[PDB]
Amino acid sequence: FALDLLRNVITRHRSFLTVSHLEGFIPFLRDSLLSENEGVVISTLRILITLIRLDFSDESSEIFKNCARKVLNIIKVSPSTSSELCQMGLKFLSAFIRHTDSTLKDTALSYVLGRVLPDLNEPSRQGLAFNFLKALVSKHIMLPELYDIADTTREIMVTNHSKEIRDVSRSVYYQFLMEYDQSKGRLEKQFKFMVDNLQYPTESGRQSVMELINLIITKANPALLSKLSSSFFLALVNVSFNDDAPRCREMASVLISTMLPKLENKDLEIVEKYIAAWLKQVDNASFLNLGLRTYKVYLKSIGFEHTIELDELAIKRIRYILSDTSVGSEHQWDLVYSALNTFSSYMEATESVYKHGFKDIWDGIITCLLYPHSWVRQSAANLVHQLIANKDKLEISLTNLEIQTIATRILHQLGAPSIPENLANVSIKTLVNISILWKEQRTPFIMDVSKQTGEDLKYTTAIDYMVTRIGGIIRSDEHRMDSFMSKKACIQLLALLVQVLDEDEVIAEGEKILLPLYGYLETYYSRAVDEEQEELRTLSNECLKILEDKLQ
Amino acid sequence: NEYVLPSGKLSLTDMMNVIDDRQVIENANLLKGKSSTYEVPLPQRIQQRHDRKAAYEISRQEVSKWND
Amino acid sequence: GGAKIHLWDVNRLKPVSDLSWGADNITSLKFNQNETDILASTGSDNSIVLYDLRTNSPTQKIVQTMRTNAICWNPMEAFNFVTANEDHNAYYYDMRNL
Amino acid sequence: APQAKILSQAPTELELQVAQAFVELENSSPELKAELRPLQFKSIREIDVAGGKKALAIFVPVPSLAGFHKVQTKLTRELEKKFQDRHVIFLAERRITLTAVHDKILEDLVFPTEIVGKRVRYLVGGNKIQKVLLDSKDVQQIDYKLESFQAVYNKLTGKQIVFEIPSETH
Repeated sequence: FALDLLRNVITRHRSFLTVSHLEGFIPFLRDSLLSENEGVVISTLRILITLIRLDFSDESSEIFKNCARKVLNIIKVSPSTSSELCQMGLKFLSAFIRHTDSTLKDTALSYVLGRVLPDLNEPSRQGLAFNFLKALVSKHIMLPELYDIADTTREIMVTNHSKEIRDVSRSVYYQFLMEYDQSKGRLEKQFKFMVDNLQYPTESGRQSVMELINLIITKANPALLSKLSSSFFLALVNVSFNDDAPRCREMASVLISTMLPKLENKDLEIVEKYIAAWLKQVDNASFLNLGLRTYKVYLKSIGFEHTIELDELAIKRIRYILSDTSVGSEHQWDLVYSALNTFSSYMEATESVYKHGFKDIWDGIITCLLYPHSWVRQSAANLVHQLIANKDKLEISLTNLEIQTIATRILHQLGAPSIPENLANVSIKTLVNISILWKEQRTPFIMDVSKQTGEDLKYTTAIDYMVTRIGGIIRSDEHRMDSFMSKKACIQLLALLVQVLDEDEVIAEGEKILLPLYGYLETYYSRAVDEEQEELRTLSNECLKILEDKLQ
Repeated sequence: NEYVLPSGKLSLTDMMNVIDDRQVIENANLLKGKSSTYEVPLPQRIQQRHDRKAAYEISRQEVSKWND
Repeated sequence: GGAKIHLWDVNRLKPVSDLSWGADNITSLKFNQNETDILASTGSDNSIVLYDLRTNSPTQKIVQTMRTNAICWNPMEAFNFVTANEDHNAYYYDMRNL
Repeated sequence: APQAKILSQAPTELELQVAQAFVELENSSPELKAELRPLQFKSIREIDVAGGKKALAIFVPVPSLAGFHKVQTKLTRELEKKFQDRHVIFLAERRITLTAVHDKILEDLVFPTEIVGKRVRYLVGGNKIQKVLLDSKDVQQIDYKLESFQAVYNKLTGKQIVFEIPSETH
């Protein structure tokens, strides 16, 4: 009752609690520690933990050392660490060695470490053992087996299944590496250890090692960093190339991009020489793709055109991919997509898109749009959307025949069965922009001299031809489920083109637009109507409302 | 995405060898090693069984001193 | 012995270590006389388990047809012991080759 | 769809990952796709095993549990590759006949290995040693699985029972 009253008094009033008042109560606590009643000892230990967290005098510190020895005897008597008395004794000793300058015997501390060593794996018991270990580390007491404890914590780091235990072991291992003095060979062994565990069977273990090396890169001195950072960059490039986990690969890219500015000029020059080496070794396609990805990451990290020779080599590789980027090319589709992403990044970072060489790059982008891969087609569509705005700012603007060919490529992408939603929306926006440009220039439909259809043109204008192609693609039903989103995007683009085009052109293309629209509109009160068919019918109704607003 | 794109896997040792400068390979001393990565942990019973086999060999070597 | 084998100390009121091989009870114990760090024990699962205190671990286990009742180490040979059995027999054993 | 593959109304992160692995297996094999199209898992829970390990227990309705018992081997062979170093085991929900429920849970854990026997040893002082003797058809992979089986069974049923193979001395 007295202990509970005292606990309530200090836990309720903090201003009333003073150092001078409780100095008389401390001997009653050291006398109550010897009590056989477990509740009495536990309440005494709560109050004693609070009083150690509070500041006191030298005599009170001596009584605290007495309490520490009695608590150590309690720990020896308690047979399991799961026991509440043993747990509260561990809390007491952790708070004692945290907030008191007095220390126990090293043999006693070693004994407590030996008891709490198995607890570091199990999630139920790990927190208190790690509290004790963190207190010992922060007070920096030197023990013979603390190095083996650190090895155990790095094993827990790599292999443990629990994220919280991995994080706390990471904190303990980091504190041990930063604070505790070690041999140079031991430190080099630890760094080679981290680099080796970057290639680990468990993706969670790899990610934990990556967070540890992230802390190393952030808090490390640059002089000590660079000698490690060479092998770090090599291994991180290996992970970003060869790891099965896309999250791990993205984290490797992020870690490399974070380590690049902190790296010294010599390390950046070595990395740029390596980038030039993988880019020049163009015999292996995946090797060149890894070089191009590394060059793009280095450009995004350090800035555009930091190394003019490396930028020129990457541009030459991209030009080689554009020269061989048609259907049936030897280059991989993933390599072509990576080259397209690098070219998009270079066009974003540079004004070189206006040049005639980048006009050949845009021709290669048109070839990449003709390429059957969906990701490459989407990248080419994004490049075409950029070049739509950049074409007026370009030295040589895109021709009307080139715009018609781009619209034909967009129509081919729409008529393709499988298309991404973002790619379909991009194609609809590009078709709307091309229709607006054709309406502004009054450009008629263009037929190539080399490739003649042999009949009269169905539509007089290029915008009318695009609208007729969109209507035909919407009306086509070879794969109704796959092309449903394409038909919805084509209906939206037809509404946009009806809004953009002139009223006479809208009146001319109204029949062609309504012909795909009347297909869903003809079916009324269908017994089994598809949800995609109903959505297409709603889009066709919206397009018909837009057409009725345009023309009475 | 590049992470979504598949690897044609290339070895880290292959990249270090394809690096032309031997000075770079000398500077990347932490990369060169005896491959000290951890194995996946065994089940606890199996690991204890291996530890007990090791203890058996140590005990036999200690007690064969009395044979003379 | 008992449910688990425990190594104690006379200066400590609770067991110093737990040496049990699995979840089986242990009936009888015997310390080696010469190599004093070796222990042997009998279990109710027809098992004889050796222990070494330098490694602080249960060294090896043998399973026989019936339960062994008692064990005695040779005073003159550190690596031989006799086990009494329910076979109506006793068996003389070399520790190195069981 | 992972939400369609999972029978639960609210997916979890691990449930969504497992359903994505199921969809990957269905895309890989059409016969396995035909098997997994009616098959759905009701819940997932992750059970602690000593040594820091954690195992997956996936709780499936009974006639779908029959389908997973029919298709266990390929599914666990795919899931051990997909989810790293984690023992995945399929059980049903048996809401609580408690002895029969616990016996069904035991058989579901030790599937597809037979239970040779069950024994209880009463010691002096009231101690009990409860043992389950398993079949020795596929000995090597059971040996790694024994402490996982014991931990999952102790967590689910509240009874600690030793598992052992009587054929091999351990």
